[PDB]
Amino acid sequence: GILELIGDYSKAFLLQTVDGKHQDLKYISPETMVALLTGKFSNIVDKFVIVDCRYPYEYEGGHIKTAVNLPLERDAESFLLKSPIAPCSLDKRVILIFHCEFSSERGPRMCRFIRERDRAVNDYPSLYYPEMYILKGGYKEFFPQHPNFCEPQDYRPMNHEAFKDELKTFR
Amino acid sequence: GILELIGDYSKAFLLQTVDGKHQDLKYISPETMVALLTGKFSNIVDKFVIVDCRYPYEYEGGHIKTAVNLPLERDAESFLLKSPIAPCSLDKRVILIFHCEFSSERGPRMCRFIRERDRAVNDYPSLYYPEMYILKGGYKEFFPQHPNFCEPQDYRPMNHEAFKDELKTFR
Repeated sequence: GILELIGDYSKAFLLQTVDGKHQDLKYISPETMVALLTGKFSNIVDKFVIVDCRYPYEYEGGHIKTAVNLPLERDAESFLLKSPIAPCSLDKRVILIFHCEFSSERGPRMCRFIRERDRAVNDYPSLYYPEMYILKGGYKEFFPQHPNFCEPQDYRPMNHEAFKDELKTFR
Repeated sequence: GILELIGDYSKAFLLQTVDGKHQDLKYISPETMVALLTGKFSNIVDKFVIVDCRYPYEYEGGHIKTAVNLPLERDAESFLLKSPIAPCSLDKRVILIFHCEFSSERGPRMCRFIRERDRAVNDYPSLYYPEMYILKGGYKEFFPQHPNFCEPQDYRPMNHEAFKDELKTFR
């Protein structure tokens, strides 16, 4: 029912979803992420942003193509809400996809934060980003199945030994 | 019952195990792999070999420390059975651990193959390698959790686009 309705209750979620940890959030599989990246929804989706919520060194060691790195809430808020990324056609959808390494904590968290700020600067139902998803499994599950959609085509875990300082510096 | 006994039915499996796909095989977690690598079983385990059953390009892009790359059955048979890696102390055990990228196919098969060859060159209960395990999740699960125990500290998936020919060649 209303379970499939997006942020402004105007319509159902466009993408097929899968079971995820957080019940209040919608999850998509690596496969759906590829379909989106290869234009299978080009007539319906006007724009989509992939928000890598991992820290800079993780992102720099290999991320999904076109993804933007926004680890801090102020960065995310600034990039997504200071100057709202509207559609080139008010008939088309704008979709946001969040993920981190495992898409367990940092990702889902950033997703809720943005929804809060979005509600704050709008007239209740209306949202700049009514449709948002979490990439299930994060980079850890996506990279090995579709390395060709990543760049550089590598993977640097948050636990990587050569960035322990950068890690706590970011904590 | 005999399910908890090793190949020659002489004693129980030394390492704690976890549920894995193949019921005929014993699986260990990344955590147990680390305990073994850091000497937590040095008084009981005389020697252990980690057999990376992935293809050379995968191995070269990042593998577990001390692991040997034996993708082909002839390589594995030659390295492990042409000149049996016996213990320095008869009281001590020799353990083998197989894994591939996800540890669902290549690794388990190599593990079964070696057990067959081992049975072939012995008097029934006896085996050169009575105790063997599968690293659950393979390199995919181990690398992100313990990158410091891998070298180079990177990850090259079997699907890495720049190695499509080598994959075919090895197929």
